[PDB]
Amino acid sequence: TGGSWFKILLFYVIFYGCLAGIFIGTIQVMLLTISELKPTYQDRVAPPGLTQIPQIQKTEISFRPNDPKSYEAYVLNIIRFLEKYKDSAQKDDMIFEDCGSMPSEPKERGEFNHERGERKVCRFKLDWLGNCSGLNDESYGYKEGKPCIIIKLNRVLGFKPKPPKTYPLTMKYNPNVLPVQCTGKRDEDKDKVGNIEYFGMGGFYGFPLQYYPYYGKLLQPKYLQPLLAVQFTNLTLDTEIRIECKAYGENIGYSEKDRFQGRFDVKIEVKS
Amino acid sequence: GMDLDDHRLSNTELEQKYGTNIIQGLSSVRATELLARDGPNTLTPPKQTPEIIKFLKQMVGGFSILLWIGAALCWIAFVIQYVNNSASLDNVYLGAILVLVVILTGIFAYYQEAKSTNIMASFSKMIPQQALVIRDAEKKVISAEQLVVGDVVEIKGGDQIPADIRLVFSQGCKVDQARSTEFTHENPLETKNIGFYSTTCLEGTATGIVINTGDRTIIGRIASLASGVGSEKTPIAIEIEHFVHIVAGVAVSIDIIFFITAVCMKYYVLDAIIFLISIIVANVPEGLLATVTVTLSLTAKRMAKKNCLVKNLEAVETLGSTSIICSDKTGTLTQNRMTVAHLWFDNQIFVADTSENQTKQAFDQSSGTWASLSKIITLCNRAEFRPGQESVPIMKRTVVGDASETALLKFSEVILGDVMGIRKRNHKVAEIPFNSTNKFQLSIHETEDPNNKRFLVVMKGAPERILEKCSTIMINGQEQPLDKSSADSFHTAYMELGGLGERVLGFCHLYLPAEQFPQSYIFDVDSVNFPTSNFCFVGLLSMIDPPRSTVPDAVSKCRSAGIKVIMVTGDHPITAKAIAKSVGIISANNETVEDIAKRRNIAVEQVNKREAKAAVVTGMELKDMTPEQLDELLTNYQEIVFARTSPQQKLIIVEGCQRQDAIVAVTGDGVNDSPALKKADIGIAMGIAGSDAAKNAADMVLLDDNFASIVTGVEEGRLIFDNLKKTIAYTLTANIAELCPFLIYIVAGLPLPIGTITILFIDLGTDIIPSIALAYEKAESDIMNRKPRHKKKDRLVNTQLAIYSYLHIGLMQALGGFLVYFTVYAQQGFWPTSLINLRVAWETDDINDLEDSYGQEWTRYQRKYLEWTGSTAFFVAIMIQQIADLIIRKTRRNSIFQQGLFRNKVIWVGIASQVIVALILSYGLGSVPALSFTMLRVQYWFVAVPHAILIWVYDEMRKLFIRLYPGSWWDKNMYY
Ligand SMILES: CCCCCCCC/C=C/CCCCCCCC(=O)OC[C@H](COP(=O)(O)OCC[N+](C)(C)C)OC(=O)CCCCCCC/C=C/CCCCCCCC
Ligand SMILES: Nc1ncnc2c1ncn2[C@@H]1O[C@H](COP(=O)(O)OP(=O)(O)CP(=O)(O)O)[C@@H](O)[C@H]1O
Ligand SMILES: CC(C)CCC[C@@H](C)[C@H]1CC[C@H]2[C@@H]3CC=C4C[C@@H](O)CC[C@]4(C)[C@H]3CC[C@]12C
Ligand SMILES: *[C@@H]1O[C@H](CO)[C@@H](O)[C@H](O)[C@H]1NC(C)=O
Ligand code: NA
Ligand code: NA
Repeated sequence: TGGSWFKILLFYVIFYGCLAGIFIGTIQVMLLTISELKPTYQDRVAPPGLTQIPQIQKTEISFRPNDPKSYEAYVLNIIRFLEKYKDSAQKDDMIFEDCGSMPSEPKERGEFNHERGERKVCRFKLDWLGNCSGLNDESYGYKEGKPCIIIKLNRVLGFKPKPPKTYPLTMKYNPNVLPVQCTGKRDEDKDKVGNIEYFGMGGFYGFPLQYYPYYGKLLQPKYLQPLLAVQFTNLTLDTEIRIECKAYGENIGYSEKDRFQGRFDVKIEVKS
Repeated sequence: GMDLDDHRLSNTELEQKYGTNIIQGLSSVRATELLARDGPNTLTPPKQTPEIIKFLKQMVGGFSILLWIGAALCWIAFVIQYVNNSASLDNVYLGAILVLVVILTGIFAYYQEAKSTNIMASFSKMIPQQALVIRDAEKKVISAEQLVVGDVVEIKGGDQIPADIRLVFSQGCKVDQARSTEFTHENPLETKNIGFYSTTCLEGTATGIVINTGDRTIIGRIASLASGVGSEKTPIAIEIEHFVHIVAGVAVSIDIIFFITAVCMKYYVLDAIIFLISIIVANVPEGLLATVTVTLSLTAKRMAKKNCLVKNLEAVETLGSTSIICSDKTGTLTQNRMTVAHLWFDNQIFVADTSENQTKQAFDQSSGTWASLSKIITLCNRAEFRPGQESVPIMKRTVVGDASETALLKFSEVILGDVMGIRKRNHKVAEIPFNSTNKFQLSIHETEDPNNKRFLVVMKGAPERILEKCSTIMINGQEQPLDKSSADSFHTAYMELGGLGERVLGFCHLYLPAEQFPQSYIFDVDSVNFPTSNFCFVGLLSMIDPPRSTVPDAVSKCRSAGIKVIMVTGDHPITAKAIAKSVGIISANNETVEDIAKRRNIAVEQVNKREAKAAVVTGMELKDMTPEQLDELLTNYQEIVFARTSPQQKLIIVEGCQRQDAIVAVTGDGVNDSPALKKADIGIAMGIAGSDAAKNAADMVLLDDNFASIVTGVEEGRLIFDNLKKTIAYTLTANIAELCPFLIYIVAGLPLPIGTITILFIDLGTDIIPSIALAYEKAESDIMNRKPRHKKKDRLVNTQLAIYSYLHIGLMQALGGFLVYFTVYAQQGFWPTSLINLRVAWETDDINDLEDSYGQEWTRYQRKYLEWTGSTAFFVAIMIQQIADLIIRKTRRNSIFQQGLFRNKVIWVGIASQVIVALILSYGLGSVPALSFTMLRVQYWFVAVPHAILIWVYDEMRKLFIRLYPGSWWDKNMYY
């Protein structure tokens, strides 16, 4: 009626305001067991993935050197990520710490608590990425038939990689370098991949261990990953070539269902 | 064919109407032609559907159209997804299983109405039937298939009538109804000269001519004309149709609202199309026909165990809605084992021992009054003891006669000596068997006394009609005319002997003078011959008819449950009232208009009729009213006792009662009651003491020949509707907790809380076995305190049930699942507020470094695995929130502390099935990630338990105020 609707619209106000108060009163109780510094579990991200920077869409790098617009997105997307590694964005010394030019042991910056507050990151220099830093060549190699991808290991909080104790690198330094090796996925791709040139820190083809462990976006904002740049200086023209890059270690794991866990696959095609 | 039967005509023109002969029948050349014209005459059931249309109708029907629409939508979604060059094949499995669901429901439907039919086929009564007889003038064995018009058939007692014939020659044949050669009644059912196919023939030889064959027969009619008869929808079918309409309306409204929201808010067609199939697979109760056909079979078995042999299905569905019961007195309401306790002669009341007397009568046996009365009682009795068992006491000896006759035999044998010799001395020539119409048992005896009277006539019957035909009374061995001092004495004695609730019988005798009646005489039943008036009434026999022990409890439960009880006995309106007050039909503090006039000490007409609530109306009283007066009598007065009523007037009583929007349940045991046993909504045939005609015309058969079975049939007929409202509520509860996740996924952009295959696994696993487990529930405490259900006003699924299933418990099963979902996501890195508007980046196969709340970077397959774990957690949360949603659905007014958690042990099977399926789906089907399931940590099972110990508390405190505060806006509003 006109007067008993106020008694049915008032029960459903209190009941639905009590359900909301119980749902919110339990989400804030669950969140009391969730730390703001480290994740409760590392089960899905524990074995880090390994990815390339150009953020290529369908695992296919296809472009034509004589067309400035086929590789325009490829070249313009590397710049966005390498802007934060610019030597002019690392001048601040209150945040950045200058480690050596040679790999060393993992740098422990303390414990996962509020002591020391903000922690000091270790700066990475572009010019270690010779021919791929962009300090000399504005296009990172795509102007010619020399694509250059930049490999990065996915950030895992508190994770310290352990390099192995494939072929030996002949410049081993395994105590402080995590090896990365890019090779053709098939025999008909190994025969056609040609020459692969890596550009890492200190002439070592891998991720130095002195940038680990990561401390997680609150203790370490402005954190710069170690990068490995791979250039294919001579590959078959007008062909789709499959290339698989792997990081070797005893922390690093590989999965038959996750195609990007410790590995990645990129199909490089250069058209003429 | 035709609605009229040719029976008024005499034999000469009955021969002309169909071309027959009374004696010789017809020759072969004509009989064969007539048989070819008419055809065979037999009763067979073979008509049935071609069953292809039946498989087609069971293939799509009710919920199946919606599910087929959903399957088509799923196929369209798959082809649209394949247009985008991506094929995860998750839609193929969903569509295949969805079609398999309809295939299995069709298989289960073929299982249905087969095991129920097998249960139905067991509820049926036979009669000794044979089709062999020797007939047609010359004594030849002729099969019943050759019986046709123009052929005369001579029948003998002990079998059924070979064909629907009109009797032309007969000698006192009897059927269950006198058979004669003369037209008696216009109606062919009672014309007394027509034989009925498949009807028993007691005794005697009768000859008749076939008048109908096959479709022309009254019983057959359109039996061989195919067509659809009996396909009327059962009440549960109507409720299921209403439920289907409600479900379709809700689903259509939700889909239309979401589509009108998505068309303007830029949601691409795939999301809308997959939401419609989610809605279709969610809001469709699949395992409902199984738990519907289980409940009816279970209730049929329960009533068959409670002596309630319900035959039809419309009877078991409609029994629980009974409102009016028109029961009998002898039989249903009384033990039908009378004991003689009081005697009346010389205007005095003499008591006697009911049982275990073991001694002679207290009064003197040499009295002149007692000698003649005892001699007549011994002579007039027809009861005989059980042969071959003359070692057991008198009580244990059985008689195939009337129970009253057993009573007089028990009295006479324990008081007097041998009665066989006296009966042999008083040779009997003819005797009229006792019948309800005449209400007397006339006998003819030849006098062996030295005075050659040679004619002795002795009969017994109702004392009122006995003295109404008598003009004298006998005292101290001297005859005197019936003066007022004798009529008033008889009236007072009858009132005193009926006040305690006992029936009485009169006795008379007379010797015909020798001068008027010679030694040799011929006795005819039809001819009056010997006078039957002004006989020598002697005394009265008083015999106690105690009601059965359980009857008063049944009559009180009928009063509590709002079921009106009416008596249709044919006894005096004094004894009927005095026994109704004893059994509770006429309750205490109730007064008929005559008794309130007596209390006011004024005449009846000077008393307002509204001041009386009871009514004891004689048969002629309602014989003199138009139907409007009968309707107003049945409306204004609560307790009505139709005493002194004709057995046929049950027709009038039932047809008047049915015009009050009420369901009547009359109980009759005779072929006279069969027309009234057919008009009633639930006709009831008396079980042990009953005729096969009644058991064939009744919708329900007793097996304890007792009242309190008609009420324990109602008490479990109500259980069907009580346990269906508990089965259609638990199913509907988990229906908005399966489509809310997708609504929030579309709106807020959270990663998919639950998949599409998961909300189908919920319906398949944790919605079927617990649904069946609620059909085994026992009765509540208020089942016999509720008014009878109205067929039109009340529905199985009302608005409040659906609102409480969707808006109350369905919204608490979503808030508990979302807590576990947020717990699973937050403990791996993604905080609750980091998940908003994340679905676009979450489902991009190219972003393999998505950054969580701690800065870590996740590949695509790991996000996929976390989403699978989050959906498994939602599924587990609504498997545990539906364990406290099956405990609280075992009741609608009581608590578990009263009903008992362990009294129904199929609830535990349903709970174990839920737990086992949930453990198989996450640890057996999650070890290899498939169908969106992954292994679940031990914490993620008990997170939703606090929200399950909330649904139970809320319902317990909802029912507590229903119990404490009836009709206080809480019983009015919050009661499903
Ligand atoms: C019909 C449907 C029935 C079922 C519906 C179930 C709910 C589904 C809704 C999903 C939408 C998203 C819900 C988000 C829940 C947030 C919970 C909360 O409270 O987070 C407070 C946040 C901060 O948390 P954090 O991420 O920093 O904690 C991280 C851990 N630590 C504390 C260590 C840092 O504060 C802030 O960000 C403030 C800024 C953002 C504010 C957003 C407010 C959203 C609240 C929604 C509640 C709606 C309730 C609906 C109830 C319906 C009943 C019928
Ligand atoms: N063999 C017999 N000979 C004469 N009278 C008999 C008889 N058997 C019964 N009666 C009479 O029938 C009366 C008993 O009534 P009864 O119990 O038959 O009523 P009823 O049950 O048939 C009415 P309804 O069928 O409508 O319930 C007695 O008063 C008695 O006089
Ligand atoms: C989801 C929230 C916002 C709902 C708000 C509206 C609610 C309170 C309204 C909308 C529809 C309403 C119902 C509509 C019809 C019926 C049936 C009637 O016999 C009793 C009232 C009852 C049971 C109403 C109860 C109140 C009701 C459920
Ligand atoms: C690449 O590096 C080599 C030295 O390692 C140098 O000789 C060559 O000029 C470089 N090419 C480009 C395109 O910079
Ligand atoms: Na459901
Ligand atoms: Na359900």
